Amino acid sequence: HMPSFDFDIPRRSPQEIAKGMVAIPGGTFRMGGEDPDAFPEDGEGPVRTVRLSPFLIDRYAVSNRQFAAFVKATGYVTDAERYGWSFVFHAHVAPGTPVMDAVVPEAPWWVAVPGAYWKAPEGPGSSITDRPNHPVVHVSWNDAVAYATWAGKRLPTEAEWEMAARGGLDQARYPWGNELTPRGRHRCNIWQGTFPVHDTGEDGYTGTAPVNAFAPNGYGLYNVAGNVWEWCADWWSADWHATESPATRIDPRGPETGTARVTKGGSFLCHESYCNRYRVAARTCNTPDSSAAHTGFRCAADP
Amino acid sequence: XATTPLCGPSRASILSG
Ligand SMILES: [Ca+2]
Ligand SMILES: [Ca+2]
Ligand SMILES: [Cl-]
Ligand SMILES: [Cu+]
Repeated sequence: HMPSFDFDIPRRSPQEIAKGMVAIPGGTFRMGGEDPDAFPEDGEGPVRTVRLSPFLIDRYAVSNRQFAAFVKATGYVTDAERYGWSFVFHAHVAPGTPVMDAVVPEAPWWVAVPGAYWKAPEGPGSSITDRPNHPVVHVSWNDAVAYATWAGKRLPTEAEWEMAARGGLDQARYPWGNELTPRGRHRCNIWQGTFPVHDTGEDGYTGTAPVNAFAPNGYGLYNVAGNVWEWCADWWSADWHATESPATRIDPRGPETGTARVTKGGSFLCHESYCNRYRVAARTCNTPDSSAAHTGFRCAADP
Repeated sequence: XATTPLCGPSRASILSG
């Protein structure tokens, strides 16, 4: 990918870049999933051993306060601001807010809201005054790459994201193990109740949570499962990674071309009765200028 | 789920006519 920016890339030291990041040593892990209920079109399989070079990865998704500092320093205008609208979940649109008639096929709970963007996540009249440490949302893949580049960083590959999110466990279902609420404790921010009609908020949140909510995984990463979908570097496919080759098993970058970029981790909207996509092997995608109230990112870096 | 559940709503997806 070859992006274009209208800000210069600032000089930053290794110590500055590494703040808030954890060092993942080089090594192998078992990537992918073979849950019999996985949707074939998602391409969770095959399970395979992947070798990665050492990398750094953010403990937290990028927050509102951090994204605000980037915008203040650069004047960056997000894709949602250029388009003039972004996607908001229906339950979060205040009555009377102007909304577009737009329809996401098969997903009527998504509303296209003029004026929804990172600083006004439910549309005009909303703000982030009480969410400085929540993940930034309504950021597209382009916006994420711009932030990451300004910060001296990059997006993780899907394999880097998954190695880090698995937190040293071999083929567990979730970042922390195989049970969703071990010891009766919520470990992530997803949906509870009846999707899309009623979220009971049993885990404490019916929207985004602070980036440091819940216990971390074994490598010190927070909210890799749930909270917000997280953009990765790779172009999406369902089958490129089914080939067994150095390109797909050593520092894999995904296919060279595509139409949508990978997103990982699930969000506050995910639920077992609908998508079941908060398992660590899960994966989907979105087109790179798209944005939504449940999608953000975390950065990686080369040491 | 009748077709594959959708978690990522795309700007392209709403264009239709
Ligand atoms: Ca929740
Ligand atoms: Ca996540
Ligand atoms: Cl906060
Ligand atoms: Cu989902």
